[PDB]
Amino acid sequence: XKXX
Amino acid sequence: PVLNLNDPQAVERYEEFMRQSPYGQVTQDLGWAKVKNNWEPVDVYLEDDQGAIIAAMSMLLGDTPTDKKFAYASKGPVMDVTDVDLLDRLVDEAVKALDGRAYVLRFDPEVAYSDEFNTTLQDHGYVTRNRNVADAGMHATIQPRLNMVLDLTKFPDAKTTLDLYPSKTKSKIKRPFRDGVEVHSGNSATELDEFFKTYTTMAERHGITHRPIEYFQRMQAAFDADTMRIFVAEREGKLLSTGIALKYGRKIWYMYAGSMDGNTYYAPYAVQSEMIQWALDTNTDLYDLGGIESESTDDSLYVFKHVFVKDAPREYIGEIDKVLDPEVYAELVKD
Ligand SMILES: [Mg+2]
Ligand SMILES: [Mg+2]
Ligand SMILES: [Mg+2]
Repeated sequence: XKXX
Repeated sequence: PVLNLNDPQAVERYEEFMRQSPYGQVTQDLGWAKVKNNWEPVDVYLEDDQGAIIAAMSMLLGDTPTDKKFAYASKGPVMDVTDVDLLDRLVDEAVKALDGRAYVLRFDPEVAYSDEFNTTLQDHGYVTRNRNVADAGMHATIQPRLNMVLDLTKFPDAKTTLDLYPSKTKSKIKRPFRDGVEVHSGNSATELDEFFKTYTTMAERHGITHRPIEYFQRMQAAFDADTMRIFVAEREGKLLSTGIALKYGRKIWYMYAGSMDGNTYYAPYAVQSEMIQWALDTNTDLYDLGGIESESTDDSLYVFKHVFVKDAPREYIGEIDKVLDPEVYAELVKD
């Protein structure tokens, strides 16, 4: 920063 | 059964099922394993009475501070997860394929949260993580449960992005184009370079980390121009903002974004308008803008995404955990  | 990744025929059959399923997810495509190349892939599937694939789950195994692996099927499995008996059978195949190497098999399908479904899952032995866990931090769900999804099927005759919005919003969307912002799109190395510059600039501005460019290069190598597309907004020679969208299954998903410092002339709105236009041009059912922290104007994510999604955010069931090693699970997972 998450996430794909 | 477990998919033999070295069997071209088997892989093609698995891929055809994934790509043609109304439950298909790009993160469940075998191409995702190529992007997350630092994870180990283990994929399983079930066949119906005629030998055709009826359900599948692409898992990725990652390391932990313990001797066990973390098995994760991002936004999987691909099937109707509310069909819990079928789900149990698919998970059994997955558990056999894991061969005791993981402490848990976690999957976070895009299915609406409901007390009924949450209870059924628990009744079948799964541990669910949704309203009971922290909203953010090391304890929060990996994927946000609240997502801003635009249901394009509500506008069957819509021809352009503008046809989906009230006048107040049509004005906001038209603003960047009126001011000279132009958007081009594709999936070439040039567009990736433009995206990366805005992506890293954005991260530096917020003082946050960012994924390396190789991550996106693997993504470009894994998906063709009809699946992955980078949108770049510029104004009279100046790069303003970009966004990456993936078209898969019943939706186009706004996955990554970047924006330069200073005046961006509302370029982000232009990018969104073109991504939505792509969804319309391809007769796609849904346009997914992703997660928000809360349905509050205090959240910048919500304020921006609420411009394009007036309906309430969708709230997913969250993480469904098939606990395999209870001790390690308790050590690594808490509310
Ligand atoms: Mg370890
Ligand atoms: Mg259309
Ligand atoms: Mg809307």
